[PDB]
Amino acid sequence: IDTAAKFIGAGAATVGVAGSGAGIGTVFGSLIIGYARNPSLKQQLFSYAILGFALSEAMGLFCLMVAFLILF
Amino acid sequence: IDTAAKFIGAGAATVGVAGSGAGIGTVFGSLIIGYARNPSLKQQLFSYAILGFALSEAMGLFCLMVAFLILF
Amino acid sequence: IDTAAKFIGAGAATVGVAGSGAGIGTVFGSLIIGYARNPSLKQQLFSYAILGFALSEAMGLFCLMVAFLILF
Amino acid sequence: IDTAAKFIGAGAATVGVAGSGAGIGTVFGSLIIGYARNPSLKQQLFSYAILGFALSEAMGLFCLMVAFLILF
Amino acid sequence: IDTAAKFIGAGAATVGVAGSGAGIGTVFGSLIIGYARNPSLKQQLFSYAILGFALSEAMGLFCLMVAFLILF
Amino acid sequence: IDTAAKFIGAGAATVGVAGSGAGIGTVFGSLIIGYARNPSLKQQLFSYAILGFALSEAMGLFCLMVAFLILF
Amino acid sequence: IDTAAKFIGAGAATVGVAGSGAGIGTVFGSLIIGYARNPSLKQQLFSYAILGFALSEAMGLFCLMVAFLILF
Amino acid sequence: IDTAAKFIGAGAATVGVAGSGAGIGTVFGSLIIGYARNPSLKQQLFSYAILGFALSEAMGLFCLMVAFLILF
Amino acid sequence: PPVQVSPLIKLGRYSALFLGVAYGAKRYNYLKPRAEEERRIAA
Amino acid sequence: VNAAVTYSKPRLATFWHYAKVELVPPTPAEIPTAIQSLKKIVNSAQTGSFKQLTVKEALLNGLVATEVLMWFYVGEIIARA
Amino acid sequence: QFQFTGIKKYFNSYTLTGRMNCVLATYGGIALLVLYFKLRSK
Amino acid sequence: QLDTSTWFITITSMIMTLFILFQLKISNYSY
Amino acid sequence: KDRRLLEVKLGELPSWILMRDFTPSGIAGAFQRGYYRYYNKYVNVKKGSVAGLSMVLAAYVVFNYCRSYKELKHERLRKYH
Amino acid sequence: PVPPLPEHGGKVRLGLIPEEFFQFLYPKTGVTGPYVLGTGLILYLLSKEIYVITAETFSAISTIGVLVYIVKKYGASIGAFADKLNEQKIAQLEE
Amino acid sequence: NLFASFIAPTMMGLPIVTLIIMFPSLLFPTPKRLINNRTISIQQWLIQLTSKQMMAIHNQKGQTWSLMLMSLIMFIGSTNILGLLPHSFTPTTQLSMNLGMAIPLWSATVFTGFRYKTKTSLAHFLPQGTPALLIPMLVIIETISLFIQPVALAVRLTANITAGHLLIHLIGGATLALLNINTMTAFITFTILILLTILEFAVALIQAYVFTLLVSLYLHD
Repeated sequence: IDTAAKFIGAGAATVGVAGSGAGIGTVFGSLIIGYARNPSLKQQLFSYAILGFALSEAMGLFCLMVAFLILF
Repeated sequence: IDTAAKFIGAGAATVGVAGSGAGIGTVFGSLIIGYARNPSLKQQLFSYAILGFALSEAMGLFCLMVAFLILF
Repeated sequence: IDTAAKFIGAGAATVGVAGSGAGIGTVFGSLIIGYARNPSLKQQLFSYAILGFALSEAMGLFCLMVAFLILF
Repeated sequence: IDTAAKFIGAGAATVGVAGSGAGIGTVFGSLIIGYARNPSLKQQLFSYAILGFALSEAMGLFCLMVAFLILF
Repeated sequence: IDTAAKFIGAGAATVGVAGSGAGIGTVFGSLIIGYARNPSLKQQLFSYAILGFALSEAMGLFCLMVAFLILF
Repeated sequence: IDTAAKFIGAGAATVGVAGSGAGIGTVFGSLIIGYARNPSLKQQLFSYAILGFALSEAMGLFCLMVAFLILF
Repeated sequence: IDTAAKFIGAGAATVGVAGSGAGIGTVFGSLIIGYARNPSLKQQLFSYAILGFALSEAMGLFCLMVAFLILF
Repeated sequence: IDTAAKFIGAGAATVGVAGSGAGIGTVFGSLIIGYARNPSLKQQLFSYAILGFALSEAMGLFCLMVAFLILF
Repeated sequence: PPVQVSPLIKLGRYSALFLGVAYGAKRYNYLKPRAEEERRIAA
Repeated sequence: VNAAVTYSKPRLATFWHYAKVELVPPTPAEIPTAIQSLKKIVNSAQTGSFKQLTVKEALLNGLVATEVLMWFYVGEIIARA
Repeated sequence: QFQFTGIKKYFNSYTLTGRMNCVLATYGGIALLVLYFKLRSK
Repeated sequence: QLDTSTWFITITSMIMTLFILFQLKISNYSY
Repeated sequence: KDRRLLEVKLGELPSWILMRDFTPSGIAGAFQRGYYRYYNKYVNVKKGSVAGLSMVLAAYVVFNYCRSYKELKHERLRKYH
Repeated sequence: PVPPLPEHGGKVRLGLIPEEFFQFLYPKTGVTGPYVLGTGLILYLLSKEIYVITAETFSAISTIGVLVYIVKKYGASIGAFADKLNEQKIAQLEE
Repeated sequence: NLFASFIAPTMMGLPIVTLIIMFPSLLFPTPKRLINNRTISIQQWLIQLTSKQMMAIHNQKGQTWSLMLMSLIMFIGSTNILGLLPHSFTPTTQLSMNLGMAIPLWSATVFTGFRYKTKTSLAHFLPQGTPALLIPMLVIIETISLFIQPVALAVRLTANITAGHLLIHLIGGATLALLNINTMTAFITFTILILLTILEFAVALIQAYVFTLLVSLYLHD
């Protein structure tokens, strides 16, 4: 009965990574429109974009790690 | 029963892939409006779009892989 | 024993179509605003819109395949 | 035990239509702002809006049909 | 057992109102910024908004109908 | 065993308020943008804003009411 | 048996609080782009946001309290 | 038994992190667009960005603490 | 350009038509009670 | 209506003369002619038969024989109702 | 026969890198061996 | 259904057709 | 003799079997003749029509239907007798 | 020095059945003979369950209908567009 | 029942998957004269039109790959369109050939990049510009992102066609069943409406499949 609980807990906790895709789509879209206005400043824009992408993916990875821990 | 638990956990695991659709929709939506503003920098815009689409797919396929692994 | 688990797993897995719906809604919505910028190039932006919709549909369609797999 | 267990599975497969409830709102919203800046060209805008709404509602009818199939 | 397996699909079938709420929020918001752009075109904007809100709410109420009919 | 069904059904129907919480922010957010470009017409922008907010909160209160009815 | 259902229902109730977290980002995001224009007009802009943040968090808390109520 | 209840409750509760990811995405997106438009205002723009990130992270940490409490 | 056909074939067509009608009627009569008997036995 | 004018009226005039000439029960006066044709068949049946004739003629005869075969199938449907 | 000379330049010039089908063959062989073992286990 | 571990023939035939037939017919074109 | 099979006499069929030599032309030769006979008649003209490909597609469809008969008649049958 | 192509190929009725079959049975069957054979073949195939009615039949009907509509509504334009290119090439080389 | 066409490698006494997969090539006659008939002029015009829109980015080395890409796109497009026939068998449904297509070309590109431009080909892992101080975190992100390309590139093709055919078959079964009970032509209307989208959804997949490989090759060339 414990194995069933572990399986369903893993199957429920894995959902939390859904939000990472939406955040990634949002940040990349902003970079596209932002570059259109000031192509000169394309050097500084990226640093911001990378930061956001990394932060969102880190949150998703944290949720995935929690799911892996509950599985094992 | 244990197999039933595996099946229900796998079925509930796949629901996290919905994030990929929203992110893909957002990134592409920005490219059209941005290009329309400044129809000069097609190459950089398309390169950034492709990068975004490549990076955004990782999470959904990751969740699907987790579901496939847990089922079998 | 297993029939109920498979049916409820299929019913839970079929909720992954929301992301594709949101994405296709977003892309076509961006197209109309982009077209309104300048009536010229409408075929080009239309091509971009069609590509985006098809890509979102492909990214969201393989959710139902898992439901059909669990059903049979 | 069979029909009762199918009742929840069929009921839990009618959530995918909710995602179709946001794309329609986003589409019509873009129509309002899109034409506000260009008062002419109403007909083509209306045609594009209708196309988008029909496509999104068909995507929802997909999940509705799956839910209908699950019961029987 | 039949009653125990009921009222859970009914509970899961009422979660479909989230998309309708999101769309109803999105449409009225687009009208505000649209009106501010050009105060002259007001009655047509209001008609479009009303049509969009009515359609979105009509789509949303389907989940409530399904939940009630399954309940009784 | 019916009490368990009541509890889990009430817990499942509670998730219906996410749509209202997500919809509320877009209306107030749109208001700030619309006011910045044309401060003069500060009065009219509100009626629409508060109408949208009232509609969204009513939609959330509906799910609250159905959850309360199921739990009692 | 009833205790397990109580725990499951209490755990499932907290899911709906994700709406506020989604809306806060949109609200403060509007402030940044809004302040970008007419910067001196800032007091009224900040006032409008505070209200939106308060309402979103109030909705989130209203969602949460049912979890403690059902737990005890 | 109690262990299955703990597993299910912990698994369901830990899914309230998608909102924080979506919020972080929007905040960074607004910052790049805002700076892109009006330069030489990085202090306030960066200030608003931090505040939003902190608010969203606190909102997510609340749900994380709830999951911790449920497990123990 | 209508063309008269060989009468030999012309009679042979109608003869087979009548014979087919007869066979169909007789076979239906034969198989009507047997089908009901088999269905009742299946109960 | 107009399509009925352009087809059914030609069905009753053009198609009528096309078919009624070739699709009608025969006069009893041709029965001896058919018997003589049976004698024609018998003469080859005893000896000669193919007599090293063309394949095309045999194909014509077989095709007409198959057309004759179809009517018996139609009769079963008529009786089936 | 008379077809090798048609695309001989292509084969010896540019498809040198693309001619590495060893990875695909090894993956297919390993998958087939594992499937055969599973089937034999019964 | 799609995984029955009989994958040798399809791969061989696809490689043959793609890398011989189509390239040879498509090479005889002008522009 | 060496004339076309549709022209050989009925009693000369064994004779034409002796003349069947080189008709396959190593089997492949007959296919070589058959491909060009159709291609040079319905396709390789100044202006063709859709009838050039429809015959091949219909033949493909009927060939595909011939393969699956086993499963269809196995259970898809509606009535009995 | 390839000799010029003939202007036309063959004539086909219904787009699927050639005229030679109609000509072959004309002296015996007559003007309207073979159509009866076709209808009888269809009826015999249906009656004896040689061809089975299944879910795939409606899909086949829809698939055939789409192609028929496309051919009937765009046949001529494609042909004229095909002619125009050869005309242009010939003009260039002659100049 | 439903999973009958997919698991059916051309059932016969002797397998004929080779005959099924080699058949599409008998639709592209090779030119043999300066001026030809209508059926081949359209083909060559289409090939010319498609060539100038995709291979117009690579400088000199990518121009060599032109024949392979055109052959690939024509082959996949011809295979997919022929499958819409009522009782056909689409080879692209099987995962075996999709797995035998992606790996060779992807490997060719990846170890072509290292052979000539090792210094720059090694640098593409780290994003250009200064990514703050998070270097070790993203270094492990993009390298795992590298390996997922063939898997997705095969799986999406293996999935979408099967999903479409399943939908068609189920809607046909539904419209058959409702004949006995009441009258509803809404289902056949759904079928005829969906058929347009299924007909035009294949070519988009062909285009995406080719374009992704074009982009990947251009990166290391």
